Amino acid sequence: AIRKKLVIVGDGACGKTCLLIVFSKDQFPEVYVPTVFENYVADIEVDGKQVELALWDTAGQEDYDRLRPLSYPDTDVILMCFSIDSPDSLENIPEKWTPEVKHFCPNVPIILVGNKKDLRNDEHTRRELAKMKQEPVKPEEGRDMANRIGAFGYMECSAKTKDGVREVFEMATRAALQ
Amino acid sequence: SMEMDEKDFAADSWSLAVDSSFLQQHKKEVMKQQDVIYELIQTELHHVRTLKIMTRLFRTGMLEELHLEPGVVQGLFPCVDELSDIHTRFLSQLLERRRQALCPGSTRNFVIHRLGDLLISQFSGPSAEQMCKTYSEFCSRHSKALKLYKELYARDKRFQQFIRKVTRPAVLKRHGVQECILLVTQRITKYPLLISRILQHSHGIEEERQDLTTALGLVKELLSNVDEGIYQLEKGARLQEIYNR
Ligand SMILES: CNC(=O)c1ccc(S(N)(=O)=O)cc1
Ligand SMILES: CNC(=O)c1ccc(S(N)(=O)=O)cc1
Ligand SMILES: CNC(=O)c1ccc(S(N)(=O)=O)cc1
Ligand SMILES: CNC(=O)c1ccc(S(N)(=O)=O)cc1
Repeated sequence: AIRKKLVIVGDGACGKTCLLIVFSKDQFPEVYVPTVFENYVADIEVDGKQVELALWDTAGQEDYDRLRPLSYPDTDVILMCFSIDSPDSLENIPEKWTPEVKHFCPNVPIILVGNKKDLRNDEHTRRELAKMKQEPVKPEEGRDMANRIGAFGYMECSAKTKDGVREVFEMATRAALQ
Repeated sequence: SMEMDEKDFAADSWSLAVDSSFLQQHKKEVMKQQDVIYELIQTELHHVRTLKIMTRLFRTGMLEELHLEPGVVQGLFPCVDELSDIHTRFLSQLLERRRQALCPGSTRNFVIHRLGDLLISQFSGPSAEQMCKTYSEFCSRHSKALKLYKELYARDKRFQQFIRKVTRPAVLKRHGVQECILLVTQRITKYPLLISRILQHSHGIEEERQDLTTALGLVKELLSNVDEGIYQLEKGARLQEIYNR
């Protein structure tokens, strides 16, 4: 099997840690959801190809501009995350995360991922956002941002229900192989 | 790691590590607080284990089996002895706090009510100065270590055979040389996340809420100082490239 490296980036509370936990355990933990993610090496078989995909989180590094880039050497695929319940997490994608990733990871594919898709039809979320003249991120807003930033593609998932999680990592493996 | 500590931290949470008849005697808020303290100690035990893989399996294995040129092994594993001393001492204090809190007749039932004071001590005074100096040096030598590793693996047959041999076991799947270096660099930024969540469930005793708030501040001061003190070293860098930063 060939070895590839994946790193997930995004604002704090975009759900990147939870996404890595749910994928690596194949389950949303029923008893205790960990606070942090160390690393993991996933055995993935996609389109007949076997890959060892090493997974890394940048959670905790968002405020440290000289420590954070130490996560980037030899990355093969970037997952760039935002939360669908946070239109502000999407606004930081083009002028903060995208220029950073393009500088440290030139020519590395980026997959823009809209996390917490289950909150698009959550009434408490819609009420809270409506008080700030906002609404959950629409699918076309996510696709347009991915198109604008030069992303390899756009995907959505829910770590809470596991919907779409496997597909995100299978596509990330295919991108890493290209 | 040693078997005794591995078994004490084998469960996915504190609520699954203690006996169910002991768990039932506590309020939900206490269980939530202890689950996060358990995660801090468990991840610290794993971090010390990562440092032992670097010092004992890789570093000492290369010194004893290979004929690498002087200063090459130090370039691959910068500051590992110092980092091991800092974290092994910290882990010893965390495990002793847990052990003193065990109920008589039990090796698994405990509640840690006073973590804040231990964290203030770790993240203040000489131990905090040493953590700041050591991570500022380690993180500035991180990229050079990765490049030296890649060069040796691509060009030296005995080095490649050594690496493939010692990393073959399934228990080393997540712990190759490059993976250990990044696990160590990332350790320090996990502390505020764990401490903030412990603090969220430590309001019952005002002394404890205040101590954890002080500890969170000290950890952030350490991270700010380390972040400001980093400048990537590069093998063969010229003075002109350095002073034109
Ligand atoms: C029901 N969900 C939780 O208890 C929970 C707890 C913690 C997280 S974290 N620290 O963001 O990864 C997420 C979810
Ligand atoms: C072939 N049947 C499967 O269920 C299956 C399930 C998961 C994978 S992957 N792409 O390694 O995560 C492959 C195959
Ligand atoms: C202090 N920052 C570094 O040493 C560093 C950070 C990132 C890289 S990368 N992702 O290979 O371009 C190299 C070096
Ligand atoms: C009372 N404060 C201290 O003793 C202290 C000592 C050292 C640090 S450092 N060098 O950022 O990790 C912070 C705080």
